[PDB]
Amino acid sequence: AMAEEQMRLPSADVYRFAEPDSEENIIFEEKAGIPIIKAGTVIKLIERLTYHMYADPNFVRTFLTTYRSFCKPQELLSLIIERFEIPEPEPTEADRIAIENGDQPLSAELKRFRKEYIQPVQLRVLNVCRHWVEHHFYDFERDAYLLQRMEEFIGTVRGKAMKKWVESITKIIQRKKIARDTFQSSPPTVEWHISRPGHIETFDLLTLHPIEIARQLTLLESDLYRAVQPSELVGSVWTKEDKEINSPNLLKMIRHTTNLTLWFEKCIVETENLEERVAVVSRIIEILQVFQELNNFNGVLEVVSAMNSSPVYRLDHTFEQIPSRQKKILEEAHELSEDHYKKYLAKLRSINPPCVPFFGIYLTNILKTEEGNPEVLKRHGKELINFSKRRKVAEITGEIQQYQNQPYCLRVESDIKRFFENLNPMGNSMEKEFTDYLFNKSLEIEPRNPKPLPRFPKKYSYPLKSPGVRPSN
Ligand SMILES: Cc1nc(N[C@H](C)c2cccc(C(F)F)c2F)c2cn(N3CCOCC3)c(=O)c(-c3ccc(C#N)nc3)c2n1
Repeated sequence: AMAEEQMRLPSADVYRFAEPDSEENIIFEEKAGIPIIKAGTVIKLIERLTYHMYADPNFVRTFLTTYRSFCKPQELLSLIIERFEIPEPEPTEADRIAIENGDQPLSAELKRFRKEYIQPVQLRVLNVCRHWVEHHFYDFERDAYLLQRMEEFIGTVRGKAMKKWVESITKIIQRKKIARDTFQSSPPTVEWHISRPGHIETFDLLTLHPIEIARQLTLLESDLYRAVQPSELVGSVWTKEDKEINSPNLLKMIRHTTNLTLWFEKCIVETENLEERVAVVSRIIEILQVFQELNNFNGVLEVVSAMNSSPVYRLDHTFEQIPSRQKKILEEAHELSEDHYKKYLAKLRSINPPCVPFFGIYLTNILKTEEGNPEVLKRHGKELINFSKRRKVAEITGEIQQYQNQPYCLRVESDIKRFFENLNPMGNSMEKEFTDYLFNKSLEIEPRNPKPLPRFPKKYSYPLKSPGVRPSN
């Protein structure tokens, strides 16, 4: 009987998106509301992306976030244009006869197929096009040819029934192209210490104010967190060949984290004088204290990584001189990470904006999803794209997005921003050469047990006492 349903759809030789659903081309999870697609052929994914029966804004969103893991942007545009071009059924025998007598056909089925299948599918295709240009315009910025195809397609759609949708998409494309270029309170005063405004040559860990290091690193990290698009995290594209094109905001975030962490370690192990090194560790702990004040969890866990690093953690003689109060701040910061970040998560959900979440936990959990789930599922010999796997990755990038609209009430300082944008602790060395050298400096400044502890001369010729972390008026 339902076979009567599929004989009212075009044949497989004139149209590819009306073959019946089977266990070997589409799978769902297990209500009587919209089903959850688990796997399918890219043809079945396109069919359901643009399904006639209902709107599906969650599949549209998830599909357009994750599709580059199984389908090129050029191929996606080709498939949805093909989906759009639906052949009309032949006239019935009686209407055939009438047509060649120059008489009006009834066209009952033809009119129904247009209203109930073609029009809605076509509206679903324009809806996909709009979401695509609104939420993923970078696809069109990276590929001027893709944008040319989209505009010709949209510009040749017929009917006043779809005029509205077309004008809307064209508006969004024009707003996006045009883009080519604050506050409710006052921010607090920019804090200075030994370095004075403009005197950039004197900028260093101990010469800048620790309050203002933490503030400027929080602003720079806020912006880097906010620039990351979910698609930069799908199908591990930041760990593969085209990384710089596909994941540029993510790589900037990872490279800042690497550079700040390694710079902290470098500042520590390259201060060979024990008394001066204690001052460096203690200043980095105060920077952490201000990160916490600002709910910059990213920065907090960057300081934790530095102190937990194989070169730093072994410095028994240094941590021996750190006052109890500073050790406790560092211990409680570490404990954020224990038991799969239980206390970090409780803390994140308990605070009020603004914040910078710890980014590393999302990368860890996307990687475990990528490595622990198969790219494709097999049914009856056929390979189906594992969509549930992409959905799981997209839900984690969903968590990232929750926190990307939280600007800080803090003045920028351009020279300090520049100073931290320009961190290059590794020099022209690669990462393993640098970490090996840091460990070997550690051994030199604090040798392993049997050998006793040499003295080393002072390198800093300015006062090492900290101005503290009260902003004071
Ligand atoms: C309270 C605390 N703080 C740590 N680091 C902070 C930032 C820290 C680092 C450096 C100095 C201090 C100082 F203030 F003493 C710190 F608090 C910890 C670091 N690590 N490692 C993690 C991987 O890399 C090597 C070090 C640990 O295993 C544990 C640990 C050990 C045993 C148990 C049990 N049962 N639970 C946790 C830590 N526990």
